[PDB]
Amino acid sequence: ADWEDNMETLNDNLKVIEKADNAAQVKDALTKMRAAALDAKKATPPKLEDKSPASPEMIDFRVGFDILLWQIHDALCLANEGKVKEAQAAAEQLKTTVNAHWQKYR
Amino acid sequence: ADWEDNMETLNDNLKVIEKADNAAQVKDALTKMRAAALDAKKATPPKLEDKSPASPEMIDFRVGFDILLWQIHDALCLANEGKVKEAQAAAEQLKTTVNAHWQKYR
Amino acid sequence: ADWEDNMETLNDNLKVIEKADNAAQVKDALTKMRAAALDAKKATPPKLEDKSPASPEMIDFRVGFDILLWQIHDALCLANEGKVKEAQAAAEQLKTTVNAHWQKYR
Ligand SMILES: [Bi+3]
Ligand SMILES: [Cl-]
Ligand code: NA
Ligand code: NA
Repeated sequence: ADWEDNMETLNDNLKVIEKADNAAQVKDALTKMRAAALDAKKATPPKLEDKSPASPEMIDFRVGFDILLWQIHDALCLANEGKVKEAQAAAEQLKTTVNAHWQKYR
Repeated sequence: ADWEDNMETLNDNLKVIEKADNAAQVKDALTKMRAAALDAKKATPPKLEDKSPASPEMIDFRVGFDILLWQIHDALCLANEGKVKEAQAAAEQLKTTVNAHWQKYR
Repeated sequence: ADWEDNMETLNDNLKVIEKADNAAQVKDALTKMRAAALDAKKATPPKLEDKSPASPEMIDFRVGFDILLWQIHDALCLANEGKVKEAQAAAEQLKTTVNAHWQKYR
C-alpha cells in the first residue's frame, strides 16, 4: 500500500467506529487504526516527496502521526474501559485530526 | 510553541495536578501536558541549533519527550480509573523527569 | 547500557513476566521493559553503524519502536486491570516483537 491507502484505512475504521454496536467492534477498529497510523508514519506523503527523510518537514510529519497515534491510544483505553459512547466521542476528534492531515499532506 | 514555552506549559500543568481536587482537573492538565510534549518534539533547544535535525543529540531530545509521553499516559490511565492520588504520585515522578530534561538541554 | 544491553533487559523481563503469579510482578517487569525500549530507541544498533543518522534505515529502526512500546502498554494496561493471564499472552506477542528486532539489527 501507500500513505493514501493508510489514510483510507483510517477513514474506513472511523466509519466503523461511528456505526459500532459494542466495545469489541470499537476496539478492533481502533487497533486497525493504530497499525495504519504507524504504517503511514513510515511513509512519505505526496506533498513531502521533494523533501529529505530527515528534513524538518518530515520530522514534523512523523510527529503529526505521533499525535494521531496518541489520540488512538487514549481512545483505545477508553474503549477497553467499556465506554463505547465516550470512545465514539473521542473518535470524532480523531476524524478532525485525520482530515486535517489529509488536507495538509496530500 | 518553542521548546522553553512547552516546558513552561508542562510545569504549569504539573502545578495544576498537584493542587487538583477531582479527576477531571487532573485529566485536563494531563491532556495539556501530552499536547505540549508532542509539540516540543518539533522544537530545537537553543544550544542544539547547530546540530543536524537527525543527529544523535536531537534523537535523544525527541525520545526524551517520548519518555515523558508514556509517563503522562500512565498518569492519565490512573486518573481514568478514578485513582487521583496515584496519578499525582506519577505526576511527581513526571516532575523529576521534566526537570532532568530541562537541565540536560538548557 | 548499549542497544544489546537493552535487548538483554527486555528478554530478561519477558522471562520474569512468563513466570509471574501476580499483577504487581508483571507491572514491574513491563515498566522496566518500557525503560529499556526507550533507551534502545535512541541508540544506533550494530548492523546500522555504517549508516547516516539521517538514513531511512535509522528512521525505520526508530519507528519500529512504536509497535514495541504500544505492545508493552497493552500488556501493562491488562496488568493494571488485574488480568494476569491476559497480560502474559500480550507479553508473549511482545516477546515475538522483541526477538525479531534483536535478530534484525544485531
Ligand atoms: Bi489504559
Ligand atoms: Cl528522525
Ligand atoms: Na478498569
Ligand atoms: Na500455580
